[PDB]
Amino acid sequence: KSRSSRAGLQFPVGRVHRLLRKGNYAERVGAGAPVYMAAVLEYLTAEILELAGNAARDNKKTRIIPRHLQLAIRNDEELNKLLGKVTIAQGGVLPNIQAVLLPK
Amino acid sequence: AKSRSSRAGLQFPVGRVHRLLRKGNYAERVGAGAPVYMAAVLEYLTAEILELAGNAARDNKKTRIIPRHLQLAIRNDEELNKLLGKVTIAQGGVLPNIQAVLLPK
Amino acid sequence: KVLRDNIQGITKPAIRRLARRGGVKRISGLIYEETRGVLKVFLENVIRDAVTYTEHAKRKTVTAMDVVYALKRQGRTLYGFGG
Amino acid sequence: NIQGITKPAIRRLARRGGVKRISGLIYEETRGVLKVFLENVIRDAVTYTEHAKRKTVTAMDVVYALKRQGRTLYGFGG
Amino acid sequence: ERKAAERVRRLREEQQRERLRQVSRILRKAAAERSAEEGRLLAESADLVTELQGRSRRREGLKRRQEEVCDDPEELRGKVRELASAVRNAKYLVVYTGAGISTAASIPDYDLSEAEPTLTHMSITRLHEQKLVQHVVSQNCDGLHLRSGLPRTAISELHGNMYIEVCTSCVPNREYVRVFDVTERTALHRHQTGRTCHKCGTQLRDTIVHFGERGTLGQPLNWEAATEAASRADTILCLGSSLKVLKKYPRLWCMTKPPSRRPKLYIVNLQWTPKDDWAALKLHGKCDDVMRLLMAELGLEIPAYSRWQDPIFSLATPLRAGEEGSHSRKSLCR
Amino acid sequence: KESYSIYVYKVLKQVHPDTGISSKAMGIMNSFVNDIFERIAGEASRLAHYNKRSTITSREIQTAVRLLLPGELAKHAVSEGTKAVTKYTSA
Amino acid sequence: KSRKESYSIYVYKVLKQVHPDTGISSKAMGIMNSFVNDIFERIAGEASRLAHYNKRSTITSREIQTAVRLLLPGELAKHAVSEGTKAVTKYTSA
Amino acid sequence: HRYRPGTVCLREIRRYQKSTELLIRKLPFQRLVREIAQDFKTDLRFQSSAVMALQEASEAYLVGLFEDTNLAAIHAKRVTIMPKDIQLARRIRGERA
Amino acid sequence: VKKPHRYRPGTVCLREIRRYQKSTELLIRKLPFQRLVREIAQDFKTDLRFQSSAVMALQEASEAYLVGLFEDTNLAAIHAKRVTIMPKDIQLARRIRGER
DNA sequence: AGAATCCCGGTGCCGAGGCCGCTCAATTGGTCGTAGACAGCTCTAGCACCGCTTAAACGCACGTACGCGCTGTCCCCCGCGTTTTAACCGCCAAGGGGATTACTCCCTAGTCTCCAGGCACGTGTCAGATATATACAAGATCCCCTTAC
DNA sequence: GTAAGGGGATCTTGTATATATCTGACACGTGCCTGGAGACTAGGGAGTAATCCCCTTGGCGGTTAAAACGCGGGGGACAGCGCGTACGTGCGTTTAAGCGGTGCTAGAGCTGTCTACGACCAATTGAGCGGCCTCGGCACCGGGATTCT
Ligand SMILES: *CCCN[C@]1(NC)O[C@@H]2[C@H](O)[C@@H](COP(=O)(O)OP(=O)(O)OC[C@H]3O[C@@H](n4cnc5c(N)ncnc54)[C@H](O)[C@@H]3O)O[C@@H]2S1
Ligand SMILES: [Zn+2]
Repeated sequence: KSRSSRAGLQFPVGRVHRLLRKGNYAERVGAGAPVYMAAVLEYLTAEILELAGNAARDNKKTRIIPRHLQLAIRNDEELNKLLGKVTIAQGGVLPNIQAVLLPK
Repeated sequence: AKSRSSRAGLQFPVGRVHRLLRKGNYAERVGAGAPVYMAAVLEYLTAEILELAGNAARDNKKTRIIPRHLQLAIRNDEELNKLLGKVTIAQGGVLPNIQAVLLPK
Repeated sequence: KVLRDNIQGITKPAIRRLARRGGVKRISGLIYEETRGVLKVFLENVIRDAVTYTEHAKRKTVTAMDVVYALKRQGRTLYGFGG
Repeated sequence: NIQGITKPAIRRLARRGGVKRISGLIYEETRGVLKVFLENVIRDAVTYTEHAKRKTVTAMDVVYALKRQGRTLYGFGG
Repeated sequence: ERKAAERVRRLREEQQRERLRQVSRILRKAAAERSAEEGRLLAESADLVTELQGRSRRREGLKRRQEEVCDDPEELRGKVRELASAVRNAKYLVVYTGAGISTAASIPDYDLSEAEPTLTHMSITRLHEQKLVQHVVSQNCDGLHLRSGLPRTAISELHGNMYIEVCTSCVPNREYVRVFDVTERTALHRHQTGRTCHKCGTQLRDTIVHFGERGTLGQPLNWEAATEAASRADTILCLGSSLKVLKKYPRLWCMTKPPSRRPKLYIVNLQWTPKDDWAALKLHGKCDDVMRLLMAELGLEIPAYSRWQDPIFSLATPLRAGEEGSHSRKSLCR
Repeated sequence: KESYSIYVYKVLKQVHPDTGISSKAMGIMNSFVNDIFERIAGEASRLAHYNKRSTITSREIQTAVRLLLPGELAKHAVSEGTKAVTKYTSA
Repeated sequence: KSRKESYSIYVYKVLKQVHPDTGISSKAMGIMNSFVNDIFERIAGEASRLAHYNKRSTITSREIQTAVRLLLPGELAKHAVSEGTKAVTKYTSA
Repeated sequence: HRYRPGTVCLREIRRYQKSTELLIRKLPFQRLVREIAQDFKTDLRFQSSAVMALQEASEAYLVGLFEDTNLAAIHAKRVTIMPKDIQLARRIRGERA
Repeated sequence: VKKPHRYRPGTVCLREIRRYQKSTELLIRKLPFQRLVREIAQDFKTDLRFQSSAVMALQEASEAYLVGLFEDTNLAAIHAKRVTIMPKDIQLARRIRGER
């Protein structure tokens, strides 16, 4: 019955429609705009969660923590470009030591 | 007096700024003193830039301001350069600057 | 007629003039290719954004307003061409 | 109170940055740059706090002030 | 600093522009063309007065050296006697030459095959055949010295010749006298006559030296005997040369010698040369008249040039058949 | 208060069934979703304003996604949005 | 064709106020128009964000003042604030 | 024995690049924050979240700056960083005119 | 040797620096730049048309970008006790700037 | 050989995932006014070609100043041990001030009428562009004079 | 007696400056029409007072690990020297950018209309939000196994 179930998405559509309607973006809001919104947001969150769960599996843990999200974002090139100006709390750094500083 | 800019003692339009504020999707309602404040601030900024541009034009023995004079005025002042830090002005050039190490000894 | 290999039209003296305006006194011999690559990347990005802007409006001509919008979208605001 | 940023702390931050050896005139420069950064961010945060007619600086004021400078931060209510 | 308090640059600029424009437009007025009221206090700006006075002084000092300076015939005939006495008392004299000597042949200074040797060249030859003159250095490229009759063993044209072709493939190197010039298609670093040799099997090259080029041949421009003669000679007689180019060769003037030990130079040229201050006695006037008067003073005769007296025709190397048509100038005939 | 904890958890159990999550990670995910929503919405609003329009359709959202997301992310997001819109309209 | 709006009439009046015997060219006019539009957009966007943060539907002069303080660096901000307050006081009193 | 100078330096690099905690004490940073803020408005108050967020942002900024500084130092054929490296990094980044 | 007047290596470089820092004109010929822009554009849409002001704006932006990049490169070159600029200077400038 | 770090076993403890109950926000249904999709016309600016005159690009030679490798020193960071200190933890009090609710005046949107300010078009004359001849300001080299030998 | 180094005069070249001629763009005037100003109505946003119970600031006693201090030694920074070659300066040659016409046609821009679509409002039911719990996932402590030095 819900407009989300009419498209298969798991994200809300009424919430997105209300946020677009009272967000001071335009005079009128189309009918299919919240469906597009929810589709794109769902794709992005699903992909990020897949990569983070992979990185959590490589560390022999059953839960995801900000370290794994940071690892997933930093390792992949596309998500690294998207979240370039973003600082993640309790993230850390990618392990990297310059070769010229390594002993011979 | 009829014009709202004359009552505020400004040279910038108040009615036009009010209409632009209303038809811009910034807020549902717009107060009565906002256009006056905005016109005053914009007038102050434009006069401040224009004075330095006119001085730089007179320094070159010319009586008409061209983009080079605007660029010189903007880049030669600290705060105006900080404000317009990521702006490119067409036909403006650069400030002359040579590093000291490159000059003959 | 299709365009092919026009990056060579940006000549070495032009790069030297740009460098002199930048304050450069001595130039190596491998700088020209690096400059050409950097310029190509920059132009690719800007023109892709401008083409997207002009295609949204169901148009067939790229306008200066689209170029200005694309530049402002990358934090490179430009004055004197409208806006 | 800037001297409460000890030298081992700067060494640890440099280690996480990948630095091997550190000169002896680095600590004062680090203190100066940190002071400038904090001054700017706190100035913007206090402005945001003053507009809302409050006396307490909340985490959202810091988040907005950071976002104004292009230093977006996640995990505090963004 | 306050923005308004930072308006001291306006007073700075005002004072600077005022003083500069005032002093410029005040001192730019000539005193002789100024009135009493505007010109009474010209000397008030002492520094300005001395600066513009020195600038103008150097200006007409530089200008005054660019015009002809001549001596009246009384002084000329007074100087020629002492010059003749000096040349008679001279032991080892070398003669330097320049563009002014050939000027009497309507040759430009700083077609050319129609020129002929002048009186000065004949006087030089007659002086040389009397042991008075031993070595001659020249900078002219016309080649009138060759046509005069002066032996090539005692001359060295340091800038080449327009009537000689050279081949370097041979171990001792080869030279050939050509009646016509080879200067038609000569440029910097492009030294190729484009003509068949005699038997070498390689194309010849010209002999002209351009600015920036370093002389390497030894046949037309001998750089050993000239230096040796300039080192051994105790007197110098330059004629018709400004010496603005020859002054760049140190060994020719023997500049390493102490100033007292340097040979005495007797310049004869109209304009002013940078060696003027060290001249033993400079003469101003046409070198042709001076040489004629020198010959009259010494009693030496006047050699006469004839168009059948050119030795170039006898020494001209015959050209390979079919190669004559390449050149596009006027040949020389007896 | 409102959040996307309920939906992100659903997507998580969809992708990795035998995995849990803490609270800080969920907060970071919420901030991510809010940031992306604001970016796309603002870009679409600008697009509508430039063309002298008054409504925000799905064309605005699609062009915003093209101008914002990089690389193959844009391709896959555009495809999923078109497919979801078609399924919603037909159903 | 349609009527087009610009700020040349006001910019020229301000220029004649400051330098009474100076001119201006067309390219400089375009640069000045772009400058005014850019500053207007910046301040209006900041004020709208400030209104949304505090859950208010109205843009008043307090929002403009706060946006001016946020966006202008120094004594520029101080002088602009004083000028705006003077203008609003004169308008309200009269 | 005595490790040759350089081993413990890399050991610490690995340790602090394989970690997530904070590298500055909390009480001194709070004290510095309050003393800086007292010059904008007297009698101010703070929440713990505000000071935590300030600390996280500052540490991230300093770590990134040190990365750029190390790159600049390596470019000059050295191993140790100097104030001129910090100045060059800050000037190229645009933080200084 | 007939030695003419000749400036030492470095004088004309500083003379050119002053000449091109006192001017405002464009330093790239227009026809090759327009050809390059169209060639790049033909990989996103076929048979496109360009306004003259669009190409002028593109040229202005590109020249400003290149001048700024060369200034940063010169600073990087000076830092390493050199006078000449080399590709690694450009790479370091772009890496610190945030590009790549 | 030998310290530093990962691997395995056993325990504890609080945080993530479910379950209950409920209340506001999304869903249904219909209605009304207007935005924009589509057809059509026009006129303007973007594309294509041609001929020419000339300045900029290009190829080449020469030499010199700069970049790079090697060596020596000396000095200033790093690793280790011992003493000094203040951060962190857990506990307990107290009042400021953020957050919610109720009520009332008044400020702003909406509408109609009317006039004047600003925009499109036209015309002239003067400030800046251009050619021409001088003046001068800096660079490059030579030669004389001074000093250690 | 000899030679290396310091400084004034000079020549050259490129840039700045004074004077006249001219041309196109800036500045001022005119017609007019569309947007801003004047007057009035109604209704909801915002300001003001009151109350509470959350949260921030302050003080106190241990303890224990982190910071500060001293010392010795070795590796890295930096100066100095020699050498080779790559890059700058200038000249002669070749090419293609820039300019001024001539012409055509796609495609941008504007006008009319007419219908489908989005905003508004009253009912009403279920999806998401606040509280409580329960039990396991991960950190902690200790012995030994591998691993660079
Ligand atoms: C190594 C480069 C070679 N360049 C060149 N060959 C291509 O070498 C010569 C030579 O370098 C130079 C000729 O110099 P010059 O012979 O001294 O002629 P200059 O211009 O300096 O004038 C001489 C002076 O003598 C005066 N003068 C003119 N007419 C006179 C008469 N009839 N009598 C006496 N003096 C006379 C002139 O006023 C002039 O000042 O160019 C080639 S190029
Ligand atoms: Zn031979």
